[PDB]
Amino acid sequence: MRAKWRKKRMRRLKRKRRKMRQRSK
Amino acid sequence: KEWLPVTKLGRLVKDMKIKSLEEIYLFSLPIKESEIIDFFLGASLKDEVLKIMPVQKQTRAGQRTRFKAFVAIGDYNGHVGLGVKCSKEVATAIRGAIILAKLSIVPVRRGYWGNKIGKPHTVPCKVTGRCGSVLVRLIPAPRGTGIVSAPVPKKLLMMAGIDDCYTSARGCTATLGNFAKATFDAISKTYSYLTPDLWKETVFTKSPYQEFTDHLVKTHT
Amino acid sequence: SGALDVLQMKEEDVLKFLAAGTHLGGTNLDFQMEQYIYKRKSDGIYIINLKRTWEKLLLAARAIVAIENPADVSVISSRNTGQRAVLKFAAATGATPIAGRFTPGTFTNQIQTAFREPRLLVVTDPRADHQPLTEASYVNLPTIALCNTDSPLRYVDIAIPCNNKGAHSVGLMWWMLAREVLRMRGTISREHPWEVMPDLYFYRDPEEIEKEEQAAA
Amino acid sequence: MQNDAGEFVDLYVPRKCSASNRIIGAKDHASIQMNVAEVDKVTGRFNGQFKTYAICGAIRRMGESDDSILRLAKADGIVSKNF
Amino acid sequence: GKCRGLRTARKLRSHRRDQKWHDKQYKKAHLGTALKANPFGGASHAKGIVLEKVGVEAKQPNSAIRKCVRV
Amino acid sequence: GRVRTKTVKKAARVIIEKYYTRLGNDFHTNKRVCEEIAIIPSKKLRNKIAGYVTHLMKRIQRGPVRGISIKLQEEERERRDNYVPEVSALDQEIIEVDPDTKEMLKLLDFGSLSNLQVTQPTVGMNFKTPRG
Amino acid sequence: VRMNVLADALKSINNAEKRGKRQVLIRPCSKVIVRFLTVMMKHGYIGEFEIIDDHRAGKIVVNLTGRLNKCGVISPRFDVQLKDLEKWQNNLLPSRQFGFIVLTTSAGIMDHEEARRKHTGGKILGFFF
Amino acid sequence: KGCEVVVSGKLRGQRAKSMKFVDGLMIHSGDPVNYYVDTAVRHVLLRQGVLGIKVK
Amino acid sequence: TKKRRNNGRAKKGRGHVQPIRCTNCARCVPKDKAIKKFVIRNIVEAAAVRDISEASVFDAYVLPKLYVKLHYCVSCAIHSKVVRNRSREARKDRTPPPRFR
RNA sequence: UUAAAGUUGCUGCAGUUAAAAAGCUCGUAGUUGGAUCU
RNA sequence: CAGAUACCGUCGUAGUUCCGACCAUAAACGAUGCCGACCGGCGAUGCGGCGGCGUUAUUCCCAUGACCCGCCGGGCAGCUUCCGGGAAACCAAAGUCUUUGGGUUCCGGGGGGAGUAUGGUUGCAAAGCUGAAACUUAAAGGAAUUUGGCGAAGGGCACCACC
RNA sequence: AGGUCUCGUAGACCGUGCACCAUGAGCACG
Ligand SMILES: [Zn+2]
Repeated sequence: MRAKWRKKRMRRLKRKRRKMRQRSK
Repeated sequence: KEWLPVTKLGRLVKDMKIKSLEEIYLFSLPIKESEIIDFFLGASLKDEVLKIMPVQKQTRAGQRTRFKAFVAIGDYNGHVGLGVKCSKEVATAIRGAIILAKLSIVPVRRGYWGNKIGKPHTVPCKVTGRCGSVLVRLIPAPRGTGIVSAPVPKKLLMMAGIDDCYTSARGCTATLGNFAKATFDAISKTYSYLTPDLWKETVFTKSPYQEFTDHLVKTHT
Repeated sequence: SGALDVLQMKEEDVLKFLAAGTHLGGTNLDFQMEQYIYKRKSDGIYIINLKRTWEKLLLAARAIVAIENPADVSVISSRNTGQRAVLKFAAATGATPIAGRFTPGTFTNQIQTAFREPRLLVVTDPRADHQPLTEASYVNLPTIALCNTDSPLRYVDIAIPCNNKGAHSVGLMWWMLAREVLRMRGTISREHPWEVMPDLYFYRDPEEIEKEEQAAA
Repeated sequence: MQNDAGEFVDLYVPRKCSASNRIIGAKDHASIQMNVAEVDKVTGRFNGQFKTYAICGAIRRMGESDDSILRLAKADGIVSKNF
Repeated sequence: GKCRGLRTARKLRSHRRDQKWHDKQYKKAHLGTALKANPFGGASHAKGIVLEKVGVEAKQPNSAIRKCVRV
Repeated sequence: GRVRTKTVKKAARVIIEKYYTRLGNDFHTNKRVCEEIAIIPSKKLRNKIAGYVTHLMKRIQRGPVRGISIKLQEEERERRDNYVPEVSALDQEIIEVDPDTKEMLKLLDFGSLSNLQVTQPTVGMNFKTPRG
Repeated sequence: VRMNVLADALKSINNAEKRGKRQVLIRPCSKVIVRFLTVMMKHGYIGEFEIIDDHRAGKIVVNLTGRLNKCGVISPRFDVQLKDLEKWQNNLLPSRQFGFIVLTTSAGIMDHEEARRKHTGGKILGFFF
Repeated sequence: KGCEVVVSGKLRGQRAKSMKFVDGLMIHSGDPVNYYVDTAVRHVLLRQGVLGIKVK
Repeated sequence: TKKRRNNGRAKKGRGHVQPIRCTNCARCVPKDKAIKKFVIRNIVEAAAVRDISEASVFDAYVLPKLYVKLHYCVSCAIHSKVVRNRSREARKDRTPPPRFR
């Protein structure tokens, strides 16, 4: 697991968490 | 039983023409056989094995293990030396390291702390030594202090003649070979330091290969 | 060399130098040779001052005669233009010659058969014979070199500046070095020449030997 | 090295270099006991006089020592001043 | 040090403060989170009530089961 | 092939460097010489030793020596070394002298001599053949 | 740019001492360099030296002698008390039997040995041994 | 002029290993191996098995 | 670790070099990194030169040459045996190999 | 908690490859400032 | 292909092009901050200047452009070493360092968690800057030798390989 | 007036390209 796709997946997870936060509030 | 000399210096040593090894160290003549040291210096040569460690390289025959032995030789009011030998059998490595340490011994001079009374006890100045990444410092000490160090350079310093010092080490001290070699380099650099009382213009005597040319031309062939 | 006027260019040593081509050297200049030089000529050849060459030769002869045992002088030559010269020099003065393939560890390995203990070392060329110089550096051995303008200078105590691509110059300088050593030692008077042959130190190619023996009786 | 009591309690003194005034260690094998001879003033023959010079090893291995030999000989007087 | 000036000392003091704050043991010892998260609360010994007895497995080279108490 | 081993070669160099005066160029003579002076437990070893001795004797009498030293000083070339030519091959009446070294000799110890002449400067274009 | 002529000059003469040279060339000039080298001159570490004075900041040519180990300079110019002088030479000089450290006394530029017997002290310059 | 011993069998373990010391010159080929070396093979009885000893 | 004194190219004071396409591949390789092949050949070389020589209407007609320049990616250069790999001490030989044939 | 820790380096640490110099440049505070006067 | 929404081939949207409004991220790497002093050689390259045989823009005279031989200053770079340093790869800087101080900014403290959570800030957005803790671990790492293992490249041998 | 000038030799490439690679149950002894 190289760092580029790990950072891409972590960015997607952060975007999902943030957009869940803005749908919740 | 009887040692036959193979060099000119050994022949002049065995002929009882040369007086001491003092002028041999003065003229920096190399020594290649282990008979001048025990011919001149008496039975004060004390040996201590330091550490016996195994090294190995692997082949189809498993791996071949060889043993490296560290030993130190030298009288307790004078010279000191260090030798490294690697061989297959332990006692052969011990004897080879003893011989190689007996060849490589150096003279040291001892200084004073404050007052120049009695016999000298400490190092004349602050010398240093380098081996790999091991840095050893030798700070002079007042009389009746004792060497404060690790066990290995402390035992080198009691077996080297002096009795009081302050030391400081920096680097990977755990590798005993590099640390012992750095300590030996640091104590061997005692005469490589300028001191203002040695500012008298040096006088050159005859070379030790020069007084006895007529002796050696019919003695050594 | 001495400030007294007894050892100088009398009439014909400079003529022998100019006949042998000793005054001209290589096309490249070492930075240690800025004072063993007169002036570069045209087409990039450097001119060696013969007075300084004679002065260094006199100093080297003084260093040779200073010791008293002639068996402690060792001369080295591995180049093909100088095997005969060191053998004739060792026949003249009693030195020890090594001509061709100086084995390593001659002065270090004390258990091999090729183990000699000298007190003064003379070498022909420092560039082609760096192996005797680094071997002699491990012991207390002074070195004398017949060095060139392009020759590097390391582990050399007495340096005589001359060309080495010409066998005539090498043989002439070896002959006159033996001449000066025998003169200053006390065997050859300076009032008359002892010169048996100046070409006795000269290397000859086999084809030139063949045509010489064909032309001669 | 002198003490307060007035004895040479140092066991030996080593040689000093004649070209850089540096000290020579006991294990520095690249030193020379140079010997140069003089000539008689009337005949140019051997007399028996020596002039000993010493060169340390760094002067050899660093690149130049023959020039130091020239300065030592011009100071001594063997090499003439015109050169 | 590197910044070596006679009439400067607060730059060296602030740099030493930041580099000492940017540590591990000093940051553990001088923050309330490490003392708050400690079960003992900064005490050498503490008293508790035994409620369960369990058995945990050991590591990979050392194969045994250890008896431990939930308190 | 007929490539011989190191022990026959080492015996041949030892017996050549130790004996050259009583050593001949005939194979059957030096076979009996080697049997008289050395002890060989075989026979083909004697044959190989004497053959290599004859080969190196003809090689050292053919021309120069490179593998071993000389004690007889290789008389077949030492006689040519002992001929003294009547001309010295250095005292030429005309010596080609560049005017730069001529003006170097104006100031050293001498003026103009009989064997010294001045040549015009022979520089045509340049030097230093193109390598960089 | 250049901010201390004494440090650069002393580093240059240290480099040439390590390099085995006989004569040096210091590019700038000042009083304190002249007094520092004449303290060394009176202490016998260095023999002859010369000054090349043009109509600008001059140059100094020093005839060196092989009796020098290393010369050092301390920047910035620290304050030295009479009770702090031994504290400095304990961890700065290699020994107490030799080696000298100089300092700016209000009466001249001078070493620590005479400063011990003149009961005075000031800002520091450097050391030599 | 030379010596050779070898011991085979179990030696502090379940498996059997061939253990050997060498010292001096050894010759293995030709005719003079027939009248210089001497080979002696013997069996040694233990409580866990047998061991072989060969000496040259 | 550091392999070469340079970095596999000749860029020393530029930072950016105009990339070029490979010949066998289509890799966007920089100009100073790619191995450059300049081959001088003719239309026919040995199997038809005499057959043209006695089928041409012009006597002593020299055959025209073809001049092309090839840019090779490093993988394509190793795969087509254009350049090989040497030892550690023999890597620092900037001279071209002797073109005997 | 202190020394060992020259693993917080003021004395007295490191920054090519082991953790590490902002992508580069300008610029206000703070830091450091050539020689020369008895 | 066992399995391809991968390697391959044919089409193909948004882009790839320009004008204006945005964001400020790369192995933005010489993985080496800036200014200044000192410490070896050699051979060429680019700019400007200086000096000196000879040839050419045809044959005589001047300076010009081209060529050759040196020198000076700045710059991109190259080869060798007991100057010296480094753990070693290697380095004219990564040297002048326990014999530790030329001046001055930024930054690192075992490995993960983690450039993550939270807060602030900027942005239409994508995101950028600032930036933890709990918990877990005795290793994670950097150089360089010896057989090894290459769907890596060569070289040699064999009528149990071939012609 | 002759008629076949003399001497030595690498002068060698060039319809030539290859699919099909997944996994290792463990591991002594002084
Ligand atoms: Zn390609």
